[PDB]
Amino acid sequence: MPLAFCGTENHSAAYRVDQGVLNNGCFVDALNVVPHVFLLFITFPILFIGWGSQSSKVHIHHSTWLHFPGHNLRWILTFILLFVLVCEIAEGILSDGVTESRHLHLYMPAGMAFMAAITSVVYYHNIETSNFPKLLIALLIYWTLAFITKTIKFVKFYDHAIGFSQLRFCLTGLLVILYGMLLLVEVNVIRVRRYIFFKTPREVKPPEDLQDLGVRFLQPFVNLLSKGTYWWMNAFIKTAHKKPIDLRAIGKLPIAMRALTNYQRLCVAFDAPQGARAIWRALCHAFGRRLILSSTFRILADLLGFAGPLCIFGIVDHLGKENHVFQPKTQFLGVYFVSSQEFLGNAYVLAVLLFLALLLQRTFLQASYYVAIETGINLRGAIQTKIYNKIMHLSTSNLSMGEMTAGQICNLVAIDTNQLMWFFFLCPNLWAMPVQIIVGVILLYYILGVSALIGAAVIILLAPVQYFVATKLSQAQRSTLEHSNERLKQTNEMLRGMKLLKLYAWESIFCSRVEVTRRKEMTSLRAFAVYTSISIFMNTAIPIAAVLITFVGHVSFFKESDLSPSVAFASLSLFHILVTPLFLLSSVVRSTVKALVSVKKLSEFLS
Amino acid sequence: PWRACTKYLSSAGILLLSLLVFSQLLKHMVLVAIDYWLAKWTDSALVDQSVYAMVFTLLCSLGIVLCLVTSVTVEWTGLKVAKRLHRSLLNRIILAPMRFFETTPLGSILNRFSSDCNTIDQHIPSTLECLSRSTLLCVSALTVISYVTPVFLVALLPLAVVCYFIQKYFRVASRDLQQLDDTTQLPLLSHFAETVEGLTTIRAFRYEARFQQKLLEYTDSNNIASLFLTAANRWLEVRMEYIGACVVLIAAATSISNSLHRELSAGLVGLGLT
Amino acid sequence: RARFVSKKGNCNVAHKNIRERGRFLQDVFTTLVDLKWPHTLLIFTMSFLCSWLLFAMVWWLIAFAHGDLAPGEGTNVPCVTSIHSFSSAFLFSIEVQVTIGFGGRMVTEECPLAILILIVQNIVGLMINAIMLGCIFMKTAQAHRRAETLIFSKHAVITLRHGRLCFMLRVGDLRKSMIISATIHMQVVRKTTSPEGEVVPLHQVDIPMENGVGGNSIFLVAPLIIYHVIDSNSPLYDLAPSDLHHHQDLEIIVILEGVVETTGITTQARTSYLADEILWGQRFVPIVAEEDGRYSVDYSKFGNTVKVPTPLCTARQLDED
Amino acid sequence: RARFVSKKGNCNVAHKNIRERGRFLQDVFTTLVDLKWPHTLLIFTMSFLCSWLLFAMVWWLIAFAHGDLAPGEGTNVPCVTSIHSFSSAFLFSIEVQVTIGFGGRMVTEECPLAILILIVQNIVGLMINAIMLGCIFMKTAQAHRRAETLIFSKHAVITLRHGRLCFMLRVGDLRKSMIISATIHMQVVRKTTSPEGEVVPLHQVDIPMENGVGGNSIFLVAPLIIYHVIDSNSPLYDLAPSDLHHHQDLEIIVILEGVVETTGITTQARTSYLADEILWGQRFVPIVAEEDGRYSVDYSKFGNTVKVPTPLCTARQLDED
Ligand SMILES: CCCCC/C=C/C/C=C\C/C=C/C/C=C/CCCC(=O)O[C@H](COC(=O)CCCCCCCCCCCCCCCCC)COP(=O)(O)O[C@@H]1[C@H](O)[C@H](O)[C@@H](OP(=O)(O)O)[C@H](OP(=O)(O)O)[C@H]1O
Ligand SMILES: CCCCC/C=C/C/C=C\C/C=C/C/C=C/CCCC(=O)O[C@H](COC(=O)CCCCCCCCCCCCCCCCC)COP(=O)(O)O[C@@H]1[C@H](O)[C@H](O)[C@@H](OP(=O)(O)O)[C@H](OP(=O)(O)O)[C@H]1O
Ligand SMILES: CCCCC/C=C/C/C=C\C/C=C/C/C=C\CCCC(=O)O[C@H](COC(=O)CCCCCCCCCCCCCCCCC)COP(=O)(O)O[C@@H]1[C@H](O)[C@H](O)[C@@H](OP(=O)(O)O)[C@H](OP(=O)(O)O)[C@H]1O
Ligand SMILES: *[C@@H]1O[C@H](CO)[C@@H](O)[C@H](O)[C@H]1NC(C)=O
Ligand SMILES: [K+]
Ligand SMILES: [K+]
Ligand SMILES: [K+]
Ligand SMILES: [K+]
Repeated sequence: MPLAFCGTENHSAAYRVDQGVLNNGCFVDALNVVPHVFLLFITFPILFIGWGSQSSKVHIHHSTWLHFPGHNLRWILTFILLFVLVCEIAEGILSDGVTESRHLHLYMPAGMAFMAAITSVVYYHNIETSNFPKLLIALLIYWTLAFITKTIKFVKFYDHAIGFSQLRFCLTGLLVILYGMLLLVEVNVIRVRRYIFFKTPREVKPPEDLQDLGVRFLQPFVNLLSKGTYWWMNAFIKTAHKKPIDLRAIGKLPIAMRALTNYQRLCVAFDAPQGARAIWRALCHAFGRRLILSSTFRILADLLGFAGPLCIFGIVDHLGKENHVFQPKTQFLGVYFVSSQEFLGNAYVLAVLLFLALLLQRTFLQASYYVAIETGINLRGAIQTKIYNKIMHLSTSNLSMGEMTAGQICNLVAIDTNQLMWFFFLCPNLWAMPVQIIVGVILLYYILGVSALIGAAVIILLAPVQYFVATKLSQAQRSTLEHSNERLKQTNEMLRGMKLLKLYAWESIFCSRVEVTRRKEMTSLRAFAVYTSISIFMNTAIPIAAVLITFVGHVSFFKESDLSPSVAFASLSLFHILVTPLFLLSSVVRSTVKALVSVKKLSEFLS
Repeated sequence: PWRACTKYLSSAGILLLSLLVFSQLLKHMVLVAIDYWLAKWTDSALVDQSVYAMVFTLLCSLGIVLCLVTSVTVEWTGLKVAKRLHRSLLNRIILAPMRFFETTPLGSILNRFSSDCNTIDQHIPSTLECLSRSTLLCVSALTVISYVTPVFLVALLPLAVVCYFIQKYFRVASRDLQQLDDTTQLPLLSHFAETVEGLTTIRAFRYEARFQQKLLEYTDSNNIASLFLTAANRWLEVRMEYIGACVVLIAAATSISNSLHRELSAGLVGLGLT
Repeated sequence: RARFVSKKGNCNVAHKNIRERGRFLQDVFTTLVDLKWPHTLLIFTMSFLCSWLLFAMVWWLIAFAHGDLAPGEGTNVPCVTSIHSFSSAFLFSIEVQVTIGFGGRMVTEECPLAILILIVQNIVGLMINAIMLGCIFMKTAQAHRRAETLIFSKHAVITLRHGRLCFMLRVGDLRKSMIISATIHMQVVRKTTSPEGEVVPLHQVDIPMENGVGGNSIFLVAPLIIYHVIDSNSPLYDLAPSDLHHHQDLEIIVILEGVVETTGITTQARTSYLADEILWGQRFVPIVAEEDGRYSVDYSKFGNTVKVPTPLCTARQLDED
Repeated sequence: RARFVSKKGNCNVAHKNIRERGRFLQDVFTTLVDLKWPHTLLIFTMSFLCSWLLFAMVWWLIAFAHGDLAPGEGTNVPCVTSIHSFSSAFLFSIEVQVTIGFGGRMVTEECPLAILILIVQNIVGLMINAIMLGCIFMKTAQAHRRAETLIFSKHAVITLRHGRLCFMLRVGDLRKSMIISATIHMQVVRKTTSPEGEVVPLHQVDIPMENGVGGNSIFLVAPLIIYHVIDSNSPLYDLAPSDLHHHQDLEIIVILEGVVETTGITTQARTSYLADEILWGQRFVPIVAEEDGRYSVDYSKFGNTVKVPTPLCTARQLDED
């Protein structure tokens, strides 16, 4: 039984092409390899000739590039395409293992589609960087061929009464959609960036920025993948080890977010009084269309967070069940089809799906962080411009004193606008916490029932405790600062003058009350320290209590069946990914009230 | 870096420092056992201390109490070493030569006496405690995977090597970015300090356009340092997450193979994956 | 420092920030021949191997569509005889394209599409055969390797000849064959600032060599002394022996271009003499003798120089006496 | 207006009313190689395909005349074995001419005419194989495509150098390989009327460039500035900055000719600077720098110019002061 594309069953009767070639399942699958080998045989000669040929003495670096229309959509579709093909390869392998012979047509065409899909992304990116809109025809031909050959396979399933119950029917259907949409994207760039059919090759309109302006922060210009992996910074850090950085290598800020363009929109939104309520409306209008983007990534990252425990729950149940019996129980044209329920039954499938689920989740939460921070510092620059404008011109007839208060203004831009900035750093965090919490407890209730409710309730009740000790900790430092300032003031009376204070030999008695001035502050340090230690075992040791109140409660008050490893670890995993997003909840609440004071302070000091 | 950190144990002495090492190491070891017994109990649940497994709960009850005392054991000692550092600096300050004080700027001493000691008091013991539990938990997490499958550790070591290189290139770049962010922080607020005084000497005499635009030079230099520092952190986390996510796939695939290769394991595998 | 041209003729210049990749893509053949040998072998191998695979799938596919892969009974004439699996199709593709034609796997007259592919493969096979075989011979027969047997002196010499200072060097040819239409070009490479303030980092000033009928023409069969007379209009007219130290920013480039007699392709041999590689109080030693009825050239003493009494003044000062 | 030579080197001249078509017919090979690639592929394809068809009919015909096409009984040795229809004859012609030779269809020793055709087809097959394969390699290895990597400046400059106005431009080579025996020719193309009344619509006046040993010879490995000194006998001796507008009828052509080192075939790169493409008060910015031990050329700043103080008077007025 050697390797066979169509499998060696009967007398290799699966190779017969009577009653039409397109009615032979293997031939249609073989026909689907045609687009993929076409893409490899076209792009590889082109990629090698223009990109991989000259090196080590000929540098063709492009420090300027314009994305083709639909760049973001194309990368999104390919990532979906790459994910679906992985499912199709995994689906094929499960069906293939049942038969005595290996049917290569089940996964090899999908496996070779995976290489072509990656190559298309690589081919497109190199073309897109160096314009070459004419070379997009190769992708245009590839998508058309792939769409045609996947439509044929999908149609033949419909003829052979292959419903949505069979997973391979669904995966093929999605590929028709994904190839169809990618075909439209290629048509879209022809319309927007006419380069072949029309006789007017519309001007590329090079970006206003990204010229030789010294811009080194390439985050808003790199491709979508590099935005999610920060690959552009990798080269910058690769040389930062060799040479210390400076304000010159760090370059200039991109035009869209230097300082003024942030303030320019800020004052534009102000057109609508200038009270606290009016301030929030402008900030929401100016920095809301970008803030929701960070929250949306955070929400999706939170949703995929549960994909950890769910895969943990799925893998253990189908692993501890032993049995090891695998049968698709669905054979069409002599080919086994695995149902959707059976597909999510194999441990290997769950492990691979979990691995892909994590990568999307980890990237999304990182993407949520940067967008919030980038928007946060964008507001910080705009706010500082507004504050400076308030102090400067357009502030005629100053009220009295030394401009209200010299000290107040100094800390207003020092430790008050930062609180507003840090509010936007954690603004999605507060919004996304309830969504993760409510789904987390619900999933716990569907795993351990009553016992999970008690374990989740105490963790929820810990949030007021964490805020309660936060106020005590904050007050302790406030009392400490009153004594520390006296200790600092007493010490900083001849400390700077110790060059001449020691000459008079009067420091022998001066450095005798230092302990007294420090003990009055150390006793406040003890109050601050005990509160910190209180928060430690109220945070580090609380997961242990949560596990016990859920575990031993299965018989103390629940009286149910013996817990399985799957339900125990799934709740343990859910608890682990739930306790950690609680410390931020206490912190964001403390930051929320702190920022609310700061914005009120800015609003009242605005006029 | 950290080469001179071999000292500073004198403030912690010997009995106090060893107690923290013994306590901190104990907590992680018990938590490893607590999860291990949970896996064995659940494995034994589906079928001899099988009766209601309160011994494991009792072992879990002492851990939190042992964790409770560890929380203050490392915190109380941190206060005393601050006192000893405060005492040691005070004696040197009194005995500091006047000629050396005159030659030196005598301002760094005041900053070191006040700013550095304040960081040592309220921050360093907390950061060291958090570092100790994190650097120990990962090692413990790098041993439970070995216990569930001694085959995973074959490729675990090369991944940790890549993690070492990534970390080595981040701390160098991040610290320099921290310096620049600290460097650019001073002119921004000092300009505002110069703005509140002599503003009438600026408004009447000058068009004020230069001074306002001069701030934009300060803010831009400040903003770029902030986001470059942010981007370096985001760069670090992503490559760290991908290493972590890759570890999960290797651990899961190896653990599944053993169960299907007649290596038992059973519910013990699910413990390592968490 | 850095050298504009290495002693072996390699040019130490790196081209950076080129933003015209379209030009390289439009010039494909020059790129193909300019590749290093390990890449040329890979491209040569992958050009034929991928061609065989591409048509192997086509031969396999049409045999599938015709039902030839199915062993069900007989009485059916296949498109190509004795094709069973992809390996048979791949072997058949090699036989057709390399024109081996064993005949166990033979095209039959039943499938016009198969005859169509046979026409296409042969036409495509010939074009790939023509370009690749010709390309690898051009790669082999490049004339730059002939320049490895053209040797220059390791040191240049400035000395008095016929009352005027002359920058002399020796160039020889190791091979028995000739360099047809050999030409010598000598240039001075240094940073020169015009009075208007313009600065040229590598201003190449072309200097003449004394030939008697002009210049840029030699008959190189025995090692010649190529020398440039330093006079009022020469760039070296203000060169002093103190200037001949390592860090001077003064480089002399010698270029020898001619048609290789054996091959017929023009070649080019280059060399450079920095400031510290030029000797002031020296003179080349004769290396041409007469043994029996055939002159013998002793290449062992090729670069040897012997000190001679030479004034330590510049060529400008010599005219002023 | 119209351009005599495009910025990319294309010549915008159309030849009209040629009544000597016999000259083109008498020169066939140059026509064959000068065809565009789609025509070259068609001729290459149709040369072999028609050759196979022509002998396919001959093989089919003599098999007909010998009775081989008739399946009546056996005991008769055919001219060529296993030939039944024209498709069999066509397949046999491909096997013989491309020298595949499967052997299912084989020449036998019964028909001397068949042996005669086998001799004729092989001789004709070799000549077509020799000419066409060699022709398509010459088409591929043309040296004009190498000129696509010889960039010129997009603007010319007329600044002051050494006290005299100089028409300057920059020429560079992107490839690592060299241009052997590179020569630069600069010409002025405009309509000049002699005093006798003769008018030359495109009188090409050849202008020299300063080289120091004559001219028409450069060593192009780094981007050189090629400049012509405007003096009494120069054609630009009466050129004023007011004349550098679009509608002036004044064009400068730069020609770079040399042997491609990689290939061995002489190439030619051309460019033209109209009146409005010449900048008066400008000067090229240096781009050659030294990094470590290797000079680095920054091609991003290739054509950039910086304004410099230059008199607004013609070179004629400069001599008159
Ligand atoms: C019981 C079993 C017994 C076994 C016994 C073993 C038996 C082993 C069997 C047979 C092989 C031994 C064969 C002996 C052959 C000599 C070939 C003669 C042609 C020939 O010239 O090739 C030679 C030798 O290399 C090869 O052999 C390269 C030959 C081409 C390789 C093609 C292989 C195809 C790969 C396909 C495989 C994958 C196919 C996949 C199949 C599956 C598909 C479905 C190439 O060597 P070279 O000298 O020309 O190259 C050097 C070198 O590359 C330097 O880098 C280069 O420096 P630069 O150019 O300056 O940068 C030198 O230049 P210089 O002249 O200035 O110094 C060159 O001189
Ligand atoms: C179940 C079935 C499955 C089917 C799957 C499909 C399977 C499809 C199967 C097989 C074919 C795909 C083959 C893949 C081949 C690559 C060939 C490699 C050789 C090769 O180089 O050919 C390439 C590709 O074109 C062809 O392919 C042309 C190849 C020659 C075509 C000969 C065909 C013979 C026709 C006979 C038919 C009629 C026969 C009648 C029979 C009956 C007789 C009784 C030629 O392309 P090129 O790049 O050299 O040409 C361009 C282009 O022409 C531009 O116009 C030209 O501009 P200019 O020269 O400046 O005017 C460009 O010049 P630049 O360099 O300056 O940019 C050239 O670069
Ligand atoms: C059944 C499955 C069938 C699978 C096989 C398919 C068989 C079917 C076969 C052939 C057809 C599929 C053909 C792909 C289709 C359409 C491509 C059209 C785009 C195109 O025109 O190609 C060229 C690139 O030249 C090459 O590299 C072209 C290089 C050759 C391209 C084909 C490679 C041939 C080898 C492939 C075969 C390999 C076989 C083995 C290798 C044989 C080696 C002899 C365009 O690219 P470009 O860079 O020249 O154009 C740029 C660009 O357009 C700019 O916007 C434009 O303005 P500026 O840059 O500002 O001046 C300029 O335009 P110009 O080109 O006019 O100067 C250029 O700068
Ligand atoms: C062929 O195999 C199928 C199994 O799908 C079954 O009908 C039987 O075993 C064989 N039938 C014939 C007619 O050979
Ligand atoms: K044969
Ligand atoms: K042959
Ligand atoms: K043969
Ligand atoms: K035979």
